Amino acid sequence: APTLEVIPLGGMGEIGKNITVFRYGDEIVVVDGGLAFPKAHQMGIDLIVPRIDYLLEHQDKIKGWILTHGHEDHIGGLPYIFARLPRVPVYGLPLTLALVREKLSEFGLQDVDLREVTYGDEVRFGQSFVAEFFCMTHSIPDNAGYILKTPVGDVLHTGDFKIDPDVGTGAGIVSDLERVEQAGKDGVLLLISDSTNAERPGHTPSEAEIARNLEEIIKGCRGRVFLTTFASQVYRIQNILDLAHRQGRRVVMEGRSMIKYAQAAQATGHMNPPEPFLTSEEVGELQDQQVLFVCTGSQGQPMAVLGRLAFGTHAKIALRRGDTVILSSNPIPGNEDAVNLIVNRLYEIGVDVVYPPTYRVHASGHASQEELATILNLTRPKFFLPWHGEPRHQINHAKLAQTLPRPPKRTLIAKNGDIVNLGPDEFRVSGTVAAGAVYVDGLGVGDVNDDVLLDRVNLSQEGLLILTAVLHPTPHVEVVARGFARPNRDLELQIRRVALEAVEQGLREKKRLEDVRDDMYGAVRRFTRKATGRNPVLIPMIV
Amino acid sequence: APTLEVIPLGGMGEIGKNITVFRYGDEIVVVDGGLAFPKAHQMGIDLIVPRIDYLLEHQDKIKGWILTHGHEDHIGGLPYIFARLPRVPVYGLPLTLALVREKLSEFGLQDVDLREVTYGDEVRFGQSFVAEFFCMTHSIPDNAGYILKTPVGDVLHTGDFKIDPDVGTGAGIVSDLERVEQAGKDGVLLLISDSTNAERPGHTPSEAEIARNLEEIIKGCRGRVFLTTFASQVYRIQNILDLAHRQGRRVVMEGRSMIKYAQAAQATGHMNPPEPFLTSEEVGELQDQQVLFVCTGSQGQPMAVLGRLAFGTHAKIALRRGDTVILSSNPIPGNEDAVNLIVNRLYEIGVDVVYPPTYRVHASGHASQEELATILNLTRPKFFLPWHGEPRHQINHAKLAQTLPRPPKRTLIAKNGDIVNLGPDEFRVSGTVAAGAVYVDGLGVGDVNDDVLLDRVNLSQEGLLILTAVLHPTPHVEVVARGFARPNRDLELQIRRVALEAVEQGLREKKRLEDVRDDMYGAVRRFTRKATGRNPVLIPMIV
Ligand SMILES: O=c1ccn([C@@H]2O[C@H](COP(=O)(O)O)[C@@H](O)[C@H]2O)c(=O)[nH]1
Ligand SMILES: O=c1ccn([C@@H]2O[C@H](COP(=O)(O)O)[C@@H](O)[C@H]2O)c(=O)[nH]1
Ligand SMILES: [Mn+2]
Ligand SMILES: [Mn+2]
Ligand SMILES: [Zn+2]
Ligand SMILES: [Zn+2]
Ligand SMILES: [Zn+2]
Ligand SMILES: [Zn+2]
Repeated sequence: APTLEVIPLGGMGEIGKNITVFRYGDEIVVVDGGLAFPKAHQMGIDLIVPRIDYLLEHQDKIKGWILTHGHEDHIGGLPYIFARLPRVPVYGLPLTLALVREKLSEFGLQDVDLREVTYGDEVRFGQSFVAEFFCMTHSIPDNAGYILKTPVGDVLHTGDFKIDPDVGTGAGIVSDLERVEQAGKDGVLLLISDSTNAERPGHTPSEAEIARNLEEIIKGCRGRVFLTTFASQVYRIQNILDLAHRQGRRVVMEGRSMIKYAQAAQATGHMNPPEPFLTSEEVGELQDQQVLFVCTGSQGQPMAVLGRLAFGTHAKIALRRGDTVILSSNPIPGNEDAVNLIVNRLYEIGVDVVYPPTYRVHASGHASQEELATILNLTRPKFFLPWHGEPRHQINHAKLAQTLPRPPKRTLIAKNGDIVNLGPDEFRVSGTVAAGAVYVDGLGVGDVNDDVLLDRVNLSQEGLLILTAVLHPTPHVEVVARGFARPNRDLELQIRRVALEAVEQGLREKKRLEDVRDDMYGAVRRFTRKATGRNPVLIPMIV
Repeated sequence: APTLEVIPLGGMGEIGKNITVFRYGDEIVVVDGGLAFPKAHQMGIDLIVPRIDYLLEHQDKIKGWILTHGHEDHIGGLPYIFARLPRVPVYGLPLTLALVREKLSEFGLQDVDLREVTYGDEVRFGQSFVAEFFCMTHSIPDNAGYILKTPVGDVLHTGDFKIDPDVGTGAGIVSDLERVEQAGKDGVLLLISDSTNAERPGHTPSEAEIARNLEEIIKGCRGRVFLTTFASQVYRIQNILDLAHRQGRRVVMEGRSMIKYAQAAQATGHMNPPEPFLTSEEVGELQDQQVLFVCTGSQGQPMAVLGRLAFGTHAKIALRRGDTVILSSNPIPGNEDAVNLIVNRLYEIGVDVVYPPTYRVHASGHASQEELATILNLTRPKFFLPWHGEPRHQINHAKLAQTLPRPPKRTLIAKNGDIVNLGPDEFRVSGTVAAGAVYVDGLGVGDVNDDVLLDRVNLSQEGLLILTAVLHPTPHVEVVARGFARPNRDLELQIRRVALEAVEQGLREKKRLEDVRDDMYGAVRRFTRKATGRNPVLIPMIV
C-alpha cells in the first residue's frame, strides 16, 4: 500500500542547511530551507545551500512549506530555493516570517505567500497532510515543533529544542510537553528529534540561570561592560536588557546582524527594552559603571564589533584597562582559534575577560541527554529518526533511545538524499535521490565547485609558478611566481635552465608543442622538489 | 650593581618554540631550542623556529646550553639554531639527548657537544652561572626543571611540569618537591613557571589513573582495539603495553613518529615491552580480542595511521563494526575540526569510539591551578615570570599567585624579545631585543615570510586569472584560470571584451606597455567584480 516518504535534503549527518521533504502519493510538504556556513577547507565561499534537484523535478507536487524557526540553518537558503520554485503557501510563526520577509526583500523576491500561524493551529496541505504546530523552547522565540498527520500515521518532529522551564523573560514561555505527551498516547508512528547535544549528559542549563549568573557578574563590574552573544539570542538579550536596567546601566546595541534580529523581535513583541537603546556617543556622557554594550563578534570575526574592539580598529570606541568584556557564548566548532585570538588580544589590552567554562554565562539552545530521553519517553514512537546532527550525534542519540523503558521498534541513521519509507509497520531506506551542497560565492550560485576549491587549496599550500617558454628568436624561458617564495635571483635562473633544456630537448627531438609543455613542467617539478622540497603549482605555457 | 638579564626569545605569549636567554656581564646561558607548529593562516609551511639575531650578535658570550626535555617545542629548533652558532656544551638528560642526537644526525650536524647530566648534578657556565637539575614529572620521561644560580640571586625554572604522584610505570618516578621546597628556603629571587593549564581548576589527573581507566575499558572490548595517543607519551604507552599483556593482547605499533620515540625510550630504559611488538601480519594470526594497535594520528592527520584507518586507505588493515577505537588524547587547539572529521568517519564505519570527556582516557602533561599554587607556595619567590603560555594563561597564572598567602613582590607578563632586568630588588622590562618567527617550508628557511603568506591567503580565497595581451598583429587577449570559477563561455568571452577594448582604447593613444597593464588589469577586475562579485588575483602579461 502507498507509504509515506521522508526525504531529508539537508540536515542529516551535519549541523546545518536543514530541509526535509515529506511525500505521499503526488503531494509534497517541505520543512525549512536552511543554509550552512563554509568550513575552513571551503575557502573563499560565503554560504552553502541545499541541492534541490528533487524539488525542481517534482515542483508541481509541492503543496506548501513549514518553517519551524528563524535560525539561518532553517531559513537562510530560502531566497535561493524559492526563486526556483512555484509560489506555494509558506507557514511559520510571526518572528520567523518577519525574518524571512526581510530576507526576501533584500533578495528582491516578490509575491511569496507567507502565512502566519500560531501554536495549536492545524494547517492542511493537499488532501493527505495536516500539520499541527506546538511550542518548544529554543534559543530563538517563535520556535515550533509539529505533528504531521498522514494516511499512514503521525510524525512528530521536535524541531530544534531544549526543555527550558524558564527562559527568564516573564512571558510564561514553555515547551508544550502536554501536547507531546498526548501525541504519545494518540500514537506516534515516527519521531524526528534534535540530536545536536546527544553526547552531553544531564540537562542543558536554563536561560533564567544564565541571566542570574550574568547579573551577579555585571553587578560586580566596576567600569564599562561589553557583552557579546549570538545575534539571534533574543531571550538572552532581553534578559540582559532587564538586568542592565536593574543594575543602573544603559544599553548600546551594535552590529548589523544583532540590530536586525532585535528589530524583528521588537516588531513581533518578543523584545521589550525597559529603556531606549543609546548610541555610543550618548553613553559617552555617562560614567563607566553606567555603560553596557551588547554587540556582535562572539565567533571572533575580526570585522565584527568585538573584533574591531579587540584589534583596536573600532571607529568610535577603544577598550581600556578596567573594562569587562563578557563572551555570553561558546565558539561554534571550528571557530576556536578565532575566538582564542580575540580573547588573547583582550587580555593584552588589560580588560577583565569573562567566558565559559570559568563563568557559566552561556546555555546551549539544544536538549542534552535528559531532555532527549524525556521526549523519547513521552512520545513512545514506533520508529525513530535522529536528526540535526553529525553521525556522532545521531548515533549517540540512537544509543540513548535504546536505554529507555520503551525503545523504538527501529531506529535509522539517515543521510541527506535517503528515501525513508514509512508505513504502519514499514521503516526502511528504499533508495536515494540527488542531494548535496551548492556553494554561493559572491553573486555566483554553483559556479564554484569542489574542483575549483581543490585549486584554491593547492594555491594556498604551495603557491604558484608560471613558466612561459618563448621559442623565438632563440628559445628562452620566463618565470613568474606568486606566493611561492620571496625574490631569489639565483633560484630563478636555475629554474629557467631546467625548463629550457627540456624545451630544447623537445626541439632537439621534435615533439608536439603540447608534448614539450608537459616535458618542462615535469623537469621543473623534479628540480624544485629536489632543490626546495616544495611542490608549487606549475602552470607551463609554450606560447 | 650588575643585573641579570632574562631574555625570552620564544615561549612567552605562546605555547611553542621555547628558548630563553640568561645574560650576566659577558656570560650567556641559553635554555631550550623549540619549534612551533603552524597555525591555519600560515598555510603551506612545515614548522616555525625562533629568530636568533640576539645570539648571533652575541655568540662569543654563549657559555652553554640547557635542554629540559625532548618535546618538539623545546628541541625542534636546535638543528636550525646550532648550525648558525659556536659549538658550546649542551647539557641534558639521557632521553632528551638521544632524541636530539637523532635529530642532529638527520641534518648532518657534526660534533655537537652533548653532555649527559643526571638529576642533582650541578653544571657551571663561566664565572657567573651555576645550574642545578631536578626532576619534574611531565608527559615525557627525563624531564627537568633547574635552579640557575647567579650573582644577583637564584632563578627557579619549573620546566614543563605536572605534579603526578604516580606515572604508573613502576620505576618510582616523582617530582622533586623536596628540592623545590629547599630552594624556597635558600631564597628564590625569580620563579619561572609553566602556565599551560593555569585556567584549569583543581589537579591534573595522574597517569596511573588513566592507565586504570584504559585497562577497565580494554578489558571490556569484545574485539580488536585501536588506540592512538601522542607519539612521545612514553609513560602512557608503557602503561598500555603492560595492561595489554595483562589482558592477553599482543601489541602492534605503527606510525613513524611513535616508533621513533619508542626506540629512543627503549635505548634509554624508559620503555620496556613485556612482550615483543608484532607486525600487523603477525597479529592477523590471532583472535580479535587478542589484538591491540598503538598508533599515530591522534590529531586528525589524514595521512597518519588512524587517519588512513578512518578514511579506509590503510594498506593492510580495515576497520569494521565490532572494532574499538580509543583516542587517548585531546585535540591540540586548532585541530578540533580534523579530529571531529575522523571521529565521524569512525562512527560511520560503525566502530565503538572512545574519547574524552565521555571516557577519561587522557591527562594533560601540564599542572593545573592546584599544582601551580603548590609550586608558588613552596618556592616563595620574590619575583614571578609566568611562562609557557599565551597571555590568557600567563595573566591567569599571575592572578592565581595573588590569591596565595605570600604573593610575589612583583609579577611581570613577559613578551618574546623583552629584556627583563633582575636585581636583588629590581624586576623590570628595561628594553627589547629582536625576536620573532622564522618560517621553514620544505628545505627553505626564512624564504617564506608574512608577505608571501598574504599572497597564498589571497590565492586561497579568490582564485587566479592569468591575462595575456599581445598588441600584434592586432589587439587580443588570452586566458588561463585557476580556482576562480567553473568553466563558463559567456563569462570568459565577456572578460576579454573589457580586456581587449582597454588594449584597443589604450592602443588609440600610443601607450607604454606598463600603462597597458593598468588599463588591462584594471579592466577585467572592474568587470569581474560586477559579473561574479569576486576579486580573483590577476596576473597581467604583455606578450
Ligand atoms: O544562532 C546560532 C546558534 C547556534 N549555532 C550553532 O549550533 C549549535 C547549537 O547552538 P545553540 O543553539 O546551543 O546556541 C552550536 O554548535 C552553535 O555553534 C549557530 O550556528 N547559530
Ligand atoms: O602544541 C601544543 C602542545 C601541547 N599543548 C598542551 O599540552 C597539554 C597536554 O599535555 P601534553 O601531553 O601535551 O604534555 C595540553 O594542556 C595542551 O594545552 C598545547 O596546547 N599545544
Ligand atoms: Mn569568495
Ligand atoms: Mn610547504
Ligand atoms: Zn535553531
Ligand atoms: Zn537548527
Ligand atoms: Zn613538554
Ligand atoms: Zn613545552
